Formats: sequence, C-alpha cells, structure tokens
Amino acid sequence: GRFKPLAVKKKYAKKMNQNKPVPYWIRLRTGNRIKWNEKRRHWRRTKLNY
Amino acid sequence: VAVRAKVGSRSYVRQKQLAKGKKVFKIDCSIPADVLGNFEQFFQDNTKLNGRKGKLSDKVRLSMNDNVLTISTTMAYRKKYFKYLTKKFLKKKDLRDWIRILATGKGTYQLKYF
Amino acid sequence: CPRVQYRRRMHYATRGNRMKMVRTPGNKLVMQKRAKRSQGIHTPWVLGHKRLGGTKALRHIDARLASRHEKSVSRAYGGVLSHDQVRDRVVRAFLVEEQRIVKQALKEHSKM
Amino acid sequence: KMKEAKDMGRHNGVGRREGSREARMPSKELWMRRLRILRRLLRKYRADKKIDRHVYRDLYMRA
RNA sequence: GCAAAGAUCUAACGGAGAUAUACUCAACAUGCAACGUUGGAUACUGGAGCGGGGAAGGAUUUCGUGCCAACGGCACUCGUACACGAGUUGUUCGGAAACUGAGCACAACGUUAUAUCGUUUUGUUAGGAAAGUGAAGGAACUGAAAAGGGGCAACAGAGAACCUGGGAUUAUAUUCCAAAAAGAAAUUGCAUGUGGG
RNA sequence: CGGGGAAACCCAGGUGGAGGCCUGUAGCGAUGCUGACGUGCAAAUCGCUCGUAUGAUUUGGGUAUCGGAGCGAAAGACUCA
RNA sequence: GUGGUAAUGCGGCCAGGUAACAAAUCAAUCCUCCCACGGUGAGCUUUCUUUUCACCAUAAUCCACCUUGGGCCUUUUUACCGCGUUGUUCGGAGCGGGGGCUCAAGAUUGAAAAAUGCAUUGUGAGUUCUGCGCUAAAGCAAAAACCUGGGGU
RNA sequence: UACGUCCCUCUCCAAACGAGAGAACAUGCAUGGGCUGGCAUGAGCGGUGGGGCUCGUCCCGAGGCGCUGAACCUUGAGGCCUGCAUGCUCAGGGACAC
RNA sequence: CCAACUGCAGACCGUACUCAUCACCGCAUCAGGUCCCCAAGCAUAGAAUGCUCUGGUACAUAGAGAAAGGUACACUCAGGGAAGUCGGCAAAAUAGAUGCGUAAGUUCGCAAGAAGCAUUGGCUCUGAGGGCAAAAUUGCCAACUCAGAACUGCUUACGGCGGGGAAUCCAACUGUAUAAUUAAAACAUAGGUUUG
Ligand SMILES: [K+]
Ligand SMILES: [Mg+2]
Ligand SMILES: [Mg+2]
Ligand SMILES: [Mg+2]
Ligand SMILES: [Mg+2]
Ligand SMILES: [Mg+2]
Ligand SMILES: [Mg+2]
Ligand SMILES: [Mg+2]
Ligand SMILES: [Mg+2]
Ligand SMILES: [Mg+2]
Ligand SMILES: [Mg+2]
Ligand SMILES: [Mg+2]
Ligand SMILES: [Mg+2]
Ligand SMILES: [Mg+2]
Ligand SMILES: [Mg+2]
Ligand SMILES: [Mg+2]
Ligand SMILES: [Mg+2]
Ligand SMILES: [Mg+2]
Ligand SMILES: [Mg+2]
Ligand SMILES: [Mg+2]
Ligand SMILES: [Mg+2]
Ligand SMILES: [Mg+2]
Ligand SMILES: [Mg+2]
Ligand SMILES: [Mg+2]
Ligand code: NA
Ligand code: NA
Ligand code: NA
Ligand code: NA
Ligand code: NA
Ligand code: NA
Ligand code: NA
Ligand code: NA
Ligand code: NA
Ligand code: NA
Repeated sequence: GRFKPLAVKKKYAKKMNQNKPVPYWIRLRTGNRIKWNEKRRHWRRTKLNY
Repeated sequence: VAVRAKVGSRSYVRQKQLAKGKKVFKIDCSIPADVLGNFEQFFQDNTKLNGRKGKLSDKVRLSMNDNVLTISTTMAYRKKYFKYLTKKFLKKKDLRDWIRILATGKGTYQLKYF
Repeated sequence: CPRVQYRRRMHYATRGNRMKMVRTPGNKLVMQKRAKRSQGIHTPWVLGHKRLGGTKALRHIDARLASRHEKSVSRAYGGVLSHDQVRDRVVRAFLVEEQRIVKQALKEHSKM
Repeated sequence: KMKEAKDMGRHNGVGRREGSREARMPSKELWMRRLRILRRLLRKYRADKKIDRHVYRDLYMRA
C-alpha cells in the first residue's frame, strides 16, 4: 500500500531499472555470447518479497 | 388526515382561489406565423374547471391578439398546465417536431423552432 | 442515493475518528471530522467531583489560547473549589484557631 | 393510489396482518403517549386554576 | 474430457481475416467459421452488490501510442502479455521530531572452563561517589539547590494549526491554480512599529 | 393503583425490562443424506439439511511460553500440508 | 487590577483539574427517505391522465444576541403533605412561587457569498455524534502536554 | 460409352451416429378457408348495484346484465378436407460407373 | 514588560495502481481462505426472502439436437398406506397472525406454540384513539392503528414459515472436544470431601 521505507523503495527502484532487454549492438560485437537477458523478472511469476 | 376521506367525494373537486388579483398567462405564436382559431377552440374546450372539461363558465377568459393567446383567471392554476395542454394540441395536430415551448418571462410561454 | 468515503487516511470508527455528513456549495456530500470534546473544570474527586460554575470546558489549544476569565473566578481558590467549600473552610479556620487559643490560655493560667 | 386507499383503510385486515400485534404497534409507545397526554392536561388545568394542588396530586397519582 | 455462478440478438463502420470457382451458369445446391468500436433491443448484479475508498501482501500491474511470434487450457483486429514513451507536487493529510502500555534488555554487578547466561516498573539500575547549570557578581567563565543510569516498544490507545470552487491531467490532487493568487482562514519562530505600562 | 381484613396478611390491574432464557439474519461451527466428486473446482471442496447466535461469545494488530521441550474445558489433541 | 447583597462581570516549591475511559431507557441537531405547495427542463399522448420523471446547492473561520436541559443565588417559608419522570425519587442538610447568575447543546442576524455551483419552503419516519452526570466473589488503563490556584519572589 | 447408383435438397411408418421407408415440378411446400376438438363468454361501449358526493337531475362505486357458446388456440417429433382457395418452382447441381 | 498589528521564513519521508470469481496465500487468471468504512425504492416484523432507479456487467469454449444410462440446488401420479428396510433412510407432512382452550409431572420457575377448535379476500361505510389558536365553546390542522356493519367473490391459488403424542436407558443444565472416517454416555461445571 502507501507505506514503505525509503531503503525498500530504493531497492525496488534498482530492480525496476534492471528489468530491461539487451541492446541490439551488443549482439554485433566481436566474440559475443549474449543473446537474451536471462535475468528478466515478471511480477506474476517470481516475487522479490521486500 | 383530520377527517377521513370518502370515495363518493371524488365527484366534486374544489379548486383553490386567489385572495385578489387575476393572474395572466401569455403564449406567443409569432415565430410559427388560420390556426389561431383552432388553438383557441382547443384551449376553451379542453381546459378543466373544478373537474369538468369544456364548460368553463366565465371564471376563465381567452383572447387572441397579435399572434399572442392570452388567458386571464381568478382561479389558482399552474403555469405548467398550459404547457401540458399546448403539447397535447401539438401532438394531436402532428407538429411535435420542429416546434418547442420555452418560458421567456415570469408568466409567458413562447413557441420556437428546433 | 449517494455514498461517502474517508478523506484523512484513517479508516476506523473509533471514539477519536468521528465524522459528520456535509453538503457543499457544489452540491456534493462529503465527510468532515468531528472534534473531540472535554468534560470541563471540576471540583476535586474526593470532594464530589462537581462541575464548577463560571468556567468553560475547553480543549488543549483553546485552553492555552483563551483568557483567564474563562477558566477562573475572582473569589479565592477560583477555579479550584466552589463557593460553599470556600465558606466552609473560612468558618472552620476561624473557629479552630479560637478553640486553640482558648485551650492554650487556660493551660497557661492553670500553670501560673 | 394504494396509499390513498389504505388511508381510507382498505388492505389491513386479519388475512393481511403478518407480524405480531406488538411488532405492528408497540404497547410501550401507546402507554407513553397516553400518560404524557394526561400529564399535560393536568398541568394545564392547575395553571388555569380549575383545580387546586390537593386535587391535582391525587389525580396525578391515579393517572 | 473442456457441463456451478441463467443470455444474448440486430444494423452500420473497421480489418488481410472476403461476396476468394476451371468454365457453363442469375442467384441456393462450390470460402466456412470466428473478432473490435458505435447505435438500438433484451436480460443480469440488486446497497451483506461482478458499486466507491483503505490496512496486510504485491511493486509499475497505472497511462498513451503501437503490435499480435509465444502466453490469456476455445478465439481475438483485444489484453494485468510484448515494445517504446510517460506519470506520484503538502507549514496544516499519515509517520518521525515528542507520550505511555502488555513488554524488551544496553550499562553496572554477579555467575560460568566458556557470555552467545541472569537480574533489570510491586517506584524503578548498581557495595551504590551515575545531577555539569538558574540566578550570578565584579563576556565569557565560576558554582548553589535538585535520592533512585541510558534507551526502545501503538500508521486502530493518547496527541495532531485547512476549508470550499476550478473549463485543473492521457494518468496526481483537502498536495496543482498567481496579483482581482478562485479564494477565505488557522498556527509556529524571530524581528519592527503603535498603544498600554 | 383497586378490593377484602380486627391484625398478620390475601385477591386483582398496570408500569419496568432481568436471564451462561426461546424463534431467527450476519458471524462462529459441522448432524444426516453413509448425496455429489473421488486421475476433483479442491493433497478435505460443493449442495441441501442441521447446532448456536448477550456470552465460559466472535474477531484485527501488538506481546509472552518450544523440542525429551511448550501448550492443552484432556482427543496422546496442536506446535507452518 | 477592578464592579456586583450574592450566584459571579470585566480589563523554585506545593495542591488540584483536563487528557481519562461501562450498559440500558428516552429525546434534539446533522444527514437520508417520504408528503404538500410553487418554478425550470424532459417523457407519454388511438383513448385517458390540472399527468410521470429529474433539478431547485451553501465549506471552514468569524460577529451580535431566543429556546430547553443541568447547577446555583436572593426574597416569601413547606404541617406530611407537596414536586417530578416512560422508568426504579426528591424535600427545614431548604419543596413550591417572584426576580436573577452560570454552564452545555441548538436557533436567529450579519461578514465570507455570488463574484460561486446547476440548467422553494413547509410537514412526517429513520439514523448517527450529543444529552439525559457520572451482570458483578466482573466495579471502567497510564503518561507526556496543558490549565487554575496557594505562597514567596 | 450406356444402364444406373450415391451425395446435396425435401418427407417421417425409421432413427444415438450410420442404416431404414419414401418423393424427386409432386396438393411437394407455404399461407388462408372449412371441419374436428380445447377453454369458458374477449376488447370496447351502454341503460341493475351495498353505499356516498354535489345542485327532480349530475357524478364516485366492487360486483352484475346485454352485444357474446364470444375471444383465442388447433400439427408443430410432423389431426382431417383439393374424387376447399390461392402463392412459389422456370434446363435441379456434384461424384462415381469409366 | 503586555497585547494585538506589520515584515520575513515555515525543514524531512510516504503519496501511481490493486485490495480480489484475474493484481495477495494455495505449483495457476484455482467454486478454498483473507481485517475496516458508506449502503436507495416497494412488499413485509424485517440487513429474512422476491422484484426495481443510480453505479456496474453480458466474462467464465461454442453449434446441432428426443438413444440407453446418469446428476439435479426439478416436478406429478389411480387403489392401498410402512406390507419396503438392520432401522420411516429419503421424501411427504405441519406452518403467518388473531380469538377461545390446554394433561400427567414438578426443584413452583415450568411442562406450553402441550394437545385441540374457529376466523382471514375485495368493495362501500360507521365508531374510538390528538395538537394549537382565541372555555363543559368556536374555528384550523396532522398521523396512522384498532373495532363493528352491509354488499360481493374463490379454481383454497407468490414468497417465507414448528408435524404431534406415550414411554425406557445415560448425562443434571448453557459450554468444550480427535484441522482430514469417532460430537458421545467422554472432558468441564456449580455443589461435596480430604491433604499440606
Ligand atoms: K545480558
Ligand atoms: Mg469427445
Ligand atoms: Mg462441453
Ligand atoms: Mg465435468
Ligand atoms: Mg434481478
Ligand atoms: Mg439478504
Ligand atoms: Mg488459447
Ligand atoms: Mg492498449
Ligand atoms: Mg510488461
Ligand atoms: Mg491514533
Ligand atoms: Mg499530521
Ligand atoms: Mg486515479
Ligand atoms: Mg437458540
Ligand atoms: Mg487412548
Ligand atoms: Mg437505551
Ligand atoms: Mg417414429
Ligand atoms: Mg474493498
Ligand atoms: Mg479464487
Ligand atoms: Mg431486504
Ligand atoms: Mg399413489
Ligand atoms: Mg391412513
Ligand atoms: Mg421383509
Ligand atoms: Mg429424516
Ligand atoms: Mg450433556
Ligand atoms: Na512489502
Ligand atoms: Na410491557
Ligand atoms: Na453455465
Ligand atoms: Na513497562
Ligand atoms: Na516511542
Ligand atoms: Na441464549
Ligand atoms: Na459420501
Ligand atoms: Na466418477
Ligand atoms: Na490514490
Ligand atoms: Na474427525
């Protein structure tokens, strides 16, 4: 609801920033191995719980 | 409430009367402007007085002048009544479209176009 | 008919969260908080605990910001005791002191 | 329409009553109404000096 | 097998989702089924509601524009899905600053091979010297009087100075609005004039 | 408050609103159908019927007592399927 | 500091008070619903319907100053009788009548405020805060913060 | 190649689905009329009614009487009559046989 | 020194959305579970039950459609009426309100809604029950309830709503209690006694 501590709010903000896909030129770099993010999170599948 | 009612008393309905000073209503038919005779006949034949339609005696008088129908009475009426009767007449003569009634003054109705 | 909601972020019907229904100039029905009241200035509890005459029942900030007349009276012990209690104390003081003086004088006159 | 009929007393018979007599018209309300009427009348008579205090007190007790 | 919670019909727009033929052939007998929005019709919930707000829990699911591979156990032109871009405004609202409660246990002391143990609100630490500044007088210093150490524990108890209107958003509002503050108040700290003293 | 009686007391009409009182919603439970389901809607649920519903009542948050230990209107019940 | 016979107007330390506390009964204001009068808009209209539906709003904060419910003052003194509640009671420890002081809750007049909002002003029922002052071998949390007085300064 | 058979379409003595009995411009289908049956006297209008209201009249009133064995329904999972009346059909289409 | 006036200043964190037949827990968008506030009209005793204005919704795969056999929160049945079965299991059955009437037993409180009999619609009328404004008199007005009468009708016709009686065993009573096969006669209880 409305109440949360500022420390918890900042942790949630960091997670929101991390939840993004890989930019396209990373795949064009030389010797590249990354295709998908593979650390994507969905609010309905896995819970952070903090 | 103070006196119990009876069913047979619905035969006579007594309309309340003013203390003094006849009230006057006016209906304007300039914008729609023959028909005035029909309208006046309809009003004098349909207006109710104390219960009965048509025979209104002399407690209510009507007149048409300068495209304006006038009603003078010493009997307590409602301005809404002569809007209801006019809507009735317009429906019967099949012109409820493109014509409407609007209050203009404190005691006057006015016809208009849509 | 219309239905209302809480507006001050506390949603429980306790003795401190009392509300009233108000119709505004804009033709809507809202909820406004009802202020808490006070019982007023009283006589001491062991002496009867009666509400004192000439004093007003004011809450915290009102009592702080009001003037002295509202909470006291010009007599002695104004705003603490009532008129009958003051009269009884005056009479008791005088009579007890007189009895004490008489007894001590009698003792000294017997001694001398 | 039905309310005017019921004001004339038309649909309130034995076969239409469904709740108890006290549920429909409680007896405590009737008693309070009657006793207040009687006390008001007695006070008015005493004020208008039709009866005296001696008669008033006896009537007040019997009411 | 996909049967609890009664139920949908119609026209016009939209869309690749059609009125999709080898010909003969007027047409039916050779392109079925299903989708969104708007209008109309018919029903359901029935104020202990498939109504409008909050706590715990969740943490961007909110909003707009697109998209329709996978997922929404049938379907989709639609989505709490996917992509991009945005959104949360306070002297007074809730908390803290600043109360105490059932309670907890830092210091001190004691005990234990071992503190990672015990006592610690029935006024109340500890064999126990736990007070650090008012007024002062002749700008700061100096030191009289005050038994019983420090702290936490209630977003429903105590406490707590603000209300309406808005043509003000795509999404926030007792939080935004500008000199005619749309406006009208209340309260706190420090200063300045007036009056009284 | 009315009537009776020598007296002790007796007969009657109102007012009032008591109780681990009664019928009955919400709530808190779970008797029967030995119903339905029994590769379920569900690792205990559904329907009707049933117990109680001012009290030894129901419920939110905070706090306190655990592994040969805790807690128990006592069934070897319960202590994160 | 200062008026009134009075109830009571007005300009360190110590003792009390507010915070601060159950049930039932009965009865206000606010709000909701209904009815009666009007005004404005829309619906029905083969026939009937002086008709059916919707709307008619007033925040906080402030001035000035009538009701009804408690407590009290002064005057004239109550013969076991009087007062009073729906209800279980009050009186020489001061009933009732006359005149007053005060408290709580409302009403009214006005400033705000039409400059706003939308396209009137009267009855009856129901519900809160409020008042009616304060089961039991069960008997109604505390503190901060604040208020008044007694003294000295 | 021919004879023909099956599907699509229509009917119901058959029928879970297949299979069956039939028709294939045919009173075949549709609507209406008449019959046979069911219920029980329609909407509307009008001069007996316990009572009541206003000026011998004029009105409010449950019910009753008349028009009125009226009104409505009657083949549809499928009653009758063309040895009763009209309307629609306008080269039936496809696959096998091959 | 005291008040108002006036000037300037008024810091920190929360604030989107949800709160559930899709946003939380149950492996899931699961017929299970989850605290608080506001709460309209009519019938009616009514927060029972049925229907409706405002707000919300047409989402839970659909179409055609007479097999047997099933499930149901769906019904009827001639004559008989428990003969069925371990056993009236299951179903039926009683039913609101008002008047009259009510046994044995008993801790005098109850048993008791004991049992049982009667009435009830519609319409048109009559009587009783009050207030404030000037007298045991005049006007004006509100709100509903009860009782009595004439006329008239029934196909006994929404929903909702106890079947009753005579006995025996056990436990005095209200309560608790094996979450997921046992709700009892078990446990508790007031009362009684003993011990330190
Ligand atoms: K320790
Ligand atoms: Mg299958
Ligand atoms: Mg299926
Ligand atoms: Mg199934
Ligand atoms: Mg419905
Ligand atoms: Mg209900
Ligand atoms: Mg799918
Ligand atoms: Mg979208
Ligand atoms: Mg996403
Ligand atoms: Mg609080
Ligand atoms: Mg605050
Ligand atoms: Mg929003
Ligand atoms: Mg019971
Ligand atoms: Mg055992
Ligand atoms: Mg009460
Ligand atoms: Mg057959
Ligand atoms: Mg909610
Ligand atoms: Mg669910
Ligand atoms: Mg209801
Ligand atoms: Mg039979
Ligand atoms: Mg028999
Ligand atoms: Mg046998
Ligand atoms: Mg049975
Ligand atoms: Mg028992
Ligand atoms: Na959290
Ligand atoms: Na009684
Ligand atoms: Na269904
Ligand atoms: Na403590
Ligand atoms: Na604290
Ligand atoms: Na009980
Ligand atoms: Na079973
Ligand atoms: Na099965
Ligand atoms: Na919000
Ligand atoms: Na069990």
